[PDB]
Amino acid sequence: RQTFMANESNIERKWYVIDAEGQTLGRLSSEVASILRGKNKVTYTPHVDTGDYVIVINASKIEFTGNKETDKVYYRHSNHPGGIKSITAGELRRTNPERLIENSIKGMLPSTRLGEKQGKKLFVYGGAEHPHAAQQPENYELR
Amino acid sequence: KLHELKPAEGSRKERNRVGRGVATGNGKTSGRGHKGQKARSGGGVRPG
Amino acid sequence: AVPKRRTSKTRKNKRRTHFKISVPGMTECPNCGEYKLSHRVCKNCGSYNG
Amino acid sequence: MEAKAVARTIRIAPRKVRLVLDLIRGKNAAEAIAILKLTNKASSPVIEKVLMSALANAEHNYDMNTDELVVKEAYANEGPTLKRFRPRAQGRASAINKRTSHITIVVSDGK
Amino acid sequence: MFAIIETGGKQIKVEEGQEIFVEKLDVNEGDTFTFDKVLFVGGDSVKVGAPTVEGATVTATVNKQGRGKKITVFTYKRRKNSKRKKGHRQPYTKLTIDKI
Amino acid sequence: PRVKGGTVTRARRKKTIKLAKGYFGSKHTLYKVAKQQVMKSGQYAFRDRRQRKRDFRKLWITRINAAARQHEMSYSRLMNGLKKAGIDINRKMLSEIAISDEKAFAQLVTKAKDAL
RNA sequence: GACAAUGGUAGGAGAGCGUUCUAAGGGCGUUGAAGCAUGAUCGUAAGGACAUGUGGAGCGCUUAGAAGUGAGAAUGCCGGUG
RNA sequence: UAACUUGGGAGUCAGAACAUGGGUGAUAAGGUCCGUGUUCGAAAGGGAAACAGCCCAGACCACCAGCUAAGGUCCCAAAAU
RNA sequence: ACCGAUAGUGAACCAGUACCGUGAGGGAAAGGUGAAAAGCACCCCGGAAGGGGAGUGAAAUAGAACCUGAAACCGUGUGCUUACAAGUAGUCAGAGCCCGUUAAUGGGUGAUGGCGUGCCUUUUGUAGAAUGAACCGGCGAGUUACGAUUUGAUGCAAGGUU
Repeated sequence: RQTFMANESNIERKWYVIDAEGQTLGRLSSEVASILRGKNKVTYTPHVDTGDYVIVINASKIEFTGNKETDKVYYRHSNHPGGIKSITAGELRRTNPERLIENSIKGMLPSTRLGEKQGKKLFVYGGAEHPHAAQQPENYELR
Repeated sequence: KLHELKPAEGSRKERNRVGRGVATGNGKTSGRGHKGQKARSGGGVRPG
Repeated sequence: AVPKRRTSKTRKNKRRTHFKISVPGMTECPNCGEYKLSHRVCKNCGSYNG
Repeated sequence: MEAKAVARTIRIAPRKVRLVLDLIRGKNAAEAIAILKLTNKASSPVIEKVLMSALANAEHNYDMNTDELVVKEAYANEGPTLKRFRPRAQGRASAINKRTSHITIVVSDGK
Repeated sequence: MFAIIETGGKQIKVEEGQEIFVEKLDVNEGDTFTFDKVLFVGGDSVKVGAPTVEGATVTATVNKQGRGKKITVFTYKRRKNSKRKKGHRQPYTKLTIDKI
Repeated sequence: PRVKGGTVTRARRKKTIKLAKGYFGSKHTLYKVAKQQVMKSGQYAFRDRRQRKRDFRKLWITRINAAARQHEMSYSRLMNGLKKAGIDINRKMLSEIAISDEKAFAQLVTKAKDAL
């Protein structure tokens, strides 16, 4: 029994920034989710948070494929009899580009106590300027 | 001697008791089966 | 409508969180020297001064 | 050191006794007497006598001063139950429990 | 430095001045045992390759021949009146490394 | 002779209650409730003991893959290369050297690529 | 040493644990027996010891014999308490 | 590597699904009755989201050791963006 | 090689008594201070019950509701932990905090991750919304007599045996 385990006293977390110019919504989300969970680190521990912070700029100007502009619908319920609402992906991109990116990424993370916290390290901004300059974010190149 | 008594080998055997737990092998139904005339107390049919 | 299940002692102690009494709200009487109810007389001498 | 007094088999239910007991824990000797004399409960006269009898022991059997005394322990136990009956409708009867309690008070000088 | 040895199925990394636990060996208490199978040698020096290093034994001293903590094995089948209870203690060997 | 019970039933039930120390509510107090939980505990341990080996093997592979991605090569490609050279080092020893001596693991990566 | 076998309901076969009493032999006990509580102890299982508190007068060990010999369920019986 | 004979002791006589050849029904039924196999019954483990009977495969006990079957390798979720 | 107070007569105590029924009739529960009553003189709180000292006794938590005194259940204080969380309540992995044993690769607690729909009965098939149990303790079900057959042991043997 010589397997190493990581705890809160020997974990270093970093900040990265990713630009969403001309990237598919699902393909950008697939790679980003693996960074928040720390799967790219060699000291990965399934019961301890080892991820890194992620900043995504340019929430708008993200491209779909096919007829997803008007054929992709998001439904929700208000827990009232007969109350169901819907909105298309095209409308959601220009009324709220930030919520579109968050939902796609957050649906790729486990729905546990630790998973609900690892998703709190994602920051999405519609424009091209972010107010987190006190940290040391580095540009990230997609694989 | 009265304090070392050994019966003849192979001449004594302990009896079998049924209905004394499931590990013995005859616990619940005591070797009778399920829901029959022969599973009741009072016998089955005549020998003939 | 009988209870469906037995109530455990964890639920019973939780329910009695607010089942309590408090102090009457006594004040010192500057004629008798011992405590008395506010806006009432001193039981030792019957002095509702002021 | 500690002085105590116990009263056994008092015709009061233990659940009702503990309501007044929680108001005197850790109180001053004069404060505890004042609280018990100003509450309109059924067990207030009974508990006060146990406290006043516990202070008398601390002043006679031991050389203490009754101005720095505090209440260190105050609890109620339960005793034997008196089982009565009450006739309900349709010819049957229901049981009635008359419970008793043991009241204890401990006063400590400190140290 | 560190070395990689195998003591039957398993593989373990060792260093000079370290106590290890392995499976039972025929050696008595207090005697000296050597490991003749090394797959990797690391540390400050040049890392040695594989499948096996030509030579490069590892020696250690035997401390005791004990047995592990007892564990209870219990299984049963629902509604079928079947159950079983067993106990198990697994012997081990304690060694302390002194030279590579 | 009349054989009456005593000091046998009580001594056998208190062993079950002792085995249930630390349980929630009545599961550490009542014999009938506590007895059922002990049988479930024994069944769980037998299953989890064999399942414990699969979980730790999947952890080593995850850490090996992450360390191999930094050398522009994949896990399924690295392990194929090692067997060509006959390294014969399991996942447990591969993971430990990939976090202790990051320079030592680089030597093995080069050897795997040489064998294609 | 060498090899081979060991999932299991109804049911068939074998080896064992524990309780009460009796015979013989040999022991313990007011410098403390049975019983009761705790402990991080032992055997492949039913189970067996040791130490400490309470307890105040009886009780184990070996080989044999006998049986009112083992409890979680029967809208079971009696008492106590939620 | 099993078969046969003579003796002691039993249990069983409510079966189910799937593949295949038929009767009946309506080339209906998770329908019903026959022949021939597998599984469940009395079988835990892996796959089919969960799902006795389908696919792979039959648990003496212990290990933080290796290779494979059915099904799989973008994230949940181990393995090829 | 019979029981030892749920046992043994229904009755170990003034039991065919209490109690129930118009009547014939049915029918309980309740044993234990100490060797010796030596059964607490006297002091303090009350109206009393009760309690704290002193004293008798080897022992008074042996104080007459009196030998030991388990469980359910009810209260007081403490070490660790808990108010963003979807729980057959456990098991495997695991930092942090508090202790130190029948001294052994120790004990208590538990931020997080994985797996996981009680037990018995009856059924082709039950997490089943099919049955049973509120909980704890005690009692509660293949036995004996006489014959038949078969297997093992032992004594004698064309004889064996009451």
